Amino acid sequence: LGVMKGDVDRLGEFFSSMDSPSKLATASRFMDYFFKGYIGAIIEGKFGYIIGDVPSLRDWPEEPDIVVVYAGGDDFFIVGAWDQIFELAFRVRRAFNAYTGGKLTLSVGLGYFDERTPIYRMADVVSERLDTAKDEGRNRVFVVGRSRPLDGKHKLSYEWNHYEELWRTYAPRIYAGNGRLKGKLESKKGLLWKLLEIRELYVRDPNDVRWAYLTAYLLGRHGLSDLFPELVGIDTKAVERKEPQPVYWVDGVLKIVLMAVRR
Amino acid sequence: KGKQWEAIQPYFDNVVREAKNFLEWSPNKRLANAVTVAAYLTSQGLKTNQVRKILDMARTTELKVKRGEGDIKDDLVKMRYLLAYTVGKATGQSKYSLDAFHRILDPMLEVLMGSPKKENFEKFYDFLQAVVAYHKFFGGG
Amino acid sequence: WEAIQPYFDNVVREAKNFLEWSPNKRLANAVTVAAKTNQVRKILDMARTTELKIKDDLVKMRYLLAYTVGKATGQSKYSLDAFHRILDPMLEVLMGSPKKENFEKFYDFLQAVVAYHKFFG
Amino acid sequence: MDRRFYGKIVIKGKIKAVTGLHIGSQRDISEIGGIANPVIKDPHTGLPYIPGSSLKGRLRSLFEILVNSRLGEWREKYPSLANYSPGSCRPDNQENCGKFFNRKINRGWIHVCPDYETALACPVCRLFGASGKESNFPSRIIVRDAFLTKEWEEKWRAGEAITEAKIEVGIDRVTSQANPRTNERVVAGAEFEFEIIYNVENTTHWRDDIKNLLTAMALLEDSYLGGSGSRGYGKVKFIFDSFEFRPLDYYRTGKDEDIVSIDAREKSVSDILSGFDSLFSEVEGKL
Amino acid sequence: MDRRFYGKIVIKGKIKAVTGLHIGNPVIKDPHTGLPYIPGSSLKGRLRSLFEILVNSRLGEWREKYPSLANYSPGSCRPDNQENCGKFFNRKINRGWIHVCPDYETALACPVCRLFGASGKESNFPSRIIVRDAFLTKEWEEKWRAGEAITEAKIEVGIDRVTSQANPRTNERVVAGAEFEFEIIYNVENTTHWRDDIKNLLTAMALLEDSYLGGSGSRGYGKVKFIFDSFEFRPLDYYRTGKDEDIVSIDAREKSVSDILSGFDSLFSEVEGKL
RNA sequence: GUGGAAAGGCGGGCAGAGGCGGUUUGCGUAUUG
RNA sequence: CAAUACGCAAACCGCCUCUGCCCGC
Ligand SMILES: [Zn+2]
Ligand SMILES: [Zn+2]
Repeated sequence: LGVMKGDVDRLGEFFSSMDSPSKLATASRFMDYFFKGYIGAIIEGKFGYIIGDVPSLRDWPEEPDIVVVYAGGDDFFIVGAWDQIFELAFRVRRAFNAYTGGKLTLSVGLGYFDERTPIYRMADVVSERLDTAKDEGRNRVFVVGRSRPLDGKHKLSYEWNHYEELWRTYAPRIYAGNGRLKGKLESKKGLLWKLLEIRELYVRDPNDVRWAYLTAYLLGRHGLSDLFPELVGIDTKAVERKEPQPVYWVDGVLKIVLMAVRR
Repeated sequence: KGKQWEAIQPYFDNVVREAKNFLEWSPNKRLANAVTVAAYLTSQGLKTNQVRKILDMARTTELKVKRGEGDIKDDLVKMRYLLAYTVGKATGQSKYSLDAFHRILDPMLEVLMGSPKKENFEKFYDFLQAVVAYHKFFGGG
Repeated sequence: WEAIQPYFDNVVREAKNFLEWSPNKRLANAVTVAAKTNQVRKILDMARTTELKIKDDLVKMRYLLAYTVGKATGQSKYSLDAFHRILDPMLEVLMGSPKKENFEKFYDFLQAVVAYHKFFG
Repeated sequence: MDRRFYGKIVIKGKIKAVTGLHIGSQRDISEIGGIANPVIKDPHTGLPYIPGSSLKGRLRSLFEILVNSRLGEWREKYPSLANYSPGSCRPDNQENCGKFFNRKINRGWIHVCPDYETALACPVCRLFGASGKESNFPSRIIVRDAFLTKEWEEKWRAGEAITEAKIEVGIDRVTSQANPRTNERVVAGAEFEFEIIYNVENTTHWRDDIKNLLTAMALLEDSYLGGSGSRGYGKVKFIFDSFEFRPLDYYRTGKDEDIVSIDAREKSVSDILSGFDSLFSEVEGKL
Repeated sequence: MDRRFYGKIVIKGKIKAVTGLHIGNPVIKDPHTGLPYIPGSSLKGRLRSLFEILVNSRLGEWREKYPSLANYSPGSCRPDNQENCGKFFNRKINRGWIHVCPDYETALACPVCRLFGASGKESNFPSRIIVRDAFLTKEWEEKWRAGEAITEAKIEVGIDRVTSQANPRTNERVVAGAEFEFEIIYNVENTTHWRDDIKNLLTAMALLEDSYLGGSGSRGYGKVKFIFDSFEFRPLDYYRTGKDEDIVSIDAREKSVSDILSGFDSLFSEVEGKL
């Protein structure tokens, strides 16, 4: 069950910009009609000119299985089929970024919970995955429960633009669509778990470079030397920026491809 | 191709012997050089089946570093002369390929007899597997 | 350069008993020892036979070792008697010795000599 | 409905790998240089071992087939074999067909009775175990992982090898094209200590349930135990150390009153030989 | 579909080499005991390769009795890169062509692949014989202990013609006369056709006594001589009672060609009553 | 004078099926010191 | 009068292609 709960950030600072009752009644109504009216037309499957292409496991159905629980005007809480809520969050954010003229942003905190789960825990964990994606940069999406080092240099939830290029690189080369994998990568779903084991060596020791050759060898034995060129080599640009290595970002982009297959 | 095998090897050999001890640098250097080690061994054949006796000799006492013994004398004896026995049994066109692989490990083995046993041989064994792993990635096995 | 080899002849005369060194001296002897393959394999492979196996064979292992230098004559005794002069002073000890132990350090010395023989040529 | 407890017949012994033994599991876990077909080895010692699933599975799959052949006449001996016919459910995708092999695991068909009442009478699943929706008969045997005997630990200490690398090749019939490979297998003659515990739940039917275990073992000595197997790589042989009864009065008190059967120098076929009434005769006195 | 089990015909015996044998320059040996030995794959993969070649010539005589021989013409897929076509050798392993029928019901009907087993894509039919390794016999275990050499060496030479340039090497062969002990167990699964597979396995053995066993073979490195000891049957009732209810077939002084020939139908007569 | 009391994350599953260490190459020839 | 001049192997072939978590709360 794919729960998402996201809200507009810095909105209380935005309504203090208005300086008359003519101006505040407008800005609190155009902001009102996005999460009231125009979020219905997104889920109905419209506006491809405005949105473009989202990180999407399969193209949008005619009658999607989405249940809008609540959507207030600053806030929303939407449940649904857990790989369409994944598609919807990048489809809500993209349409919100053109409804506003590129000025206000969302912070969507995605969770994934089983059907046998009480709702008072689903709202509890997702709202904490929200405040994880709120206190860091206020323009960033949480996607999957992900393990991190205890340094503080490594922040969890993905920036919106930073994630949607990780889908453009990693996904159309290891995933084809509709819950199946690319050519000759089937009977190698054990590989992508092993590739997420080498990410778990980066977490016990970030300083080790044991992940650099294990990345190159496992692609060698399986004959898949062409996939993942960003992961086989270290980035000297990423060391001096004190940003995570490209094996840190690969966890969330692999799991969505992996969970969309039966795994 | 082979023109990279002439230039990059002669760029790396003076850097090879000048760091003869296996405890040269635990930082990003020994992994950055190790790709260049397999970069001029790429254009050579470098078959692994003759090395399987040496690597299993490195394997069977890698557990014995790990609370097995505190003596790597009897193992590292067996690694020195068999690696000389590698050209000492196999000659030919694979000999010119295996002479360049001889000159990196033989400075590091002589450290390991008088070295620490928990340390400085792990720093060798990590440089052992860095040579093999990229060699599978450039197209050799 | 024969005197530096004769300086190594004292090192061959140094290891009178078996336990010469557990360290680099067995190699460092053998580097200077190896500084014809087909004449020795009735001791080389004969060492491989007796390792898995005893006492009555070791006399034959000493009888064949003198049978090599007693066959080849002329210019073919020089390095023959030299290579004769290394092995038997480590085999006169090993008659009354442990068999599975105490021989390994010569069994690893015997193999190390031919190893650098093919590298130097 | 009515699960009881009377003791645990413990079968202690030593598995002797007469031919090279091969099991095989995962490789390349934070590791580069291997032979790429390694027998499963536990990480704390780095020695090979026979697992329990590789022995309980092969004792099971050699006892589906014996039942599958004599399905016709054992409906009187054992009820709930009248739900079955000899054959597979493979030609028509049904989890309950008329035939015997009824449950789809992933893409293969393994006999598991669907209920507690159906599996209580079935000769296979009353011993090795069963499953279902909501009914779920659990097993009786605990086949434990077998490790090397006190002797073969020391041959790893003394310096003797335990795994060998056999090179096999494939050949074209026309151009004689050699297609080689390597296998890591256990050295032939190594010896693992197994232990098979039989949880005696009903005193009505243990004689006809120990005999079924010694039937699946006596087939395993003629068949192979895992690995390539048809080309020699199995050939395993049970060497029984001691049968022990471990009664109910043992567990409360602690007295060494457990009934020990005599199985010193006997084959697995010699226990089931005429004398099974004499080897386990004093177990009848305790019931 | 419908794997069954009636018993396991056990073919004990002793492989004899009248002429010296080679496997593979050392002959491979048992590590724990030091002795050389004839493996399993060199005796099951040798009988298959002297039976896929025998079936290749005769696709007109066996096709009336065996189905799924009509699906192949006698040939080879070595020039034409096609997996399953008219030519008889269909599987490219990596570079070699071995006849494996790609289905259960093709291999159920195939005369080779019902006996020497067959892989497949989602079919994977398994074998009916299991061929075990052959170590030394207990009277020849003791010649290793007595120092009578169980092996030997052999120096050949390779003559370049023009300069008469001798290029010698040292082969290492098992000495002629050394005797092993083999083991083939036939897993009787289908009572309709086992008259075939016992007269069909001995077919592959009889061509082997004319051919070589491992090694070079065209120079002297073969000469198997199967000395049989006793067939037994091991019925399903043998594994429940544990009796000596296994029907002994007398072949103490008989040959592979002396069982497959007249004399067959009286030996296996009590097994037919046991089916 | 305790948001407490009682509650096994587990019942069923052989890393298995197929695969020849292989093919050719004559312990020899050439002349003298 | 009897031998010594020299050769201890070269090659290619190195894994393959099928399967990869269900059931029940
Ligand atoms: Zn059942
Ligand atoms: Zn076939």
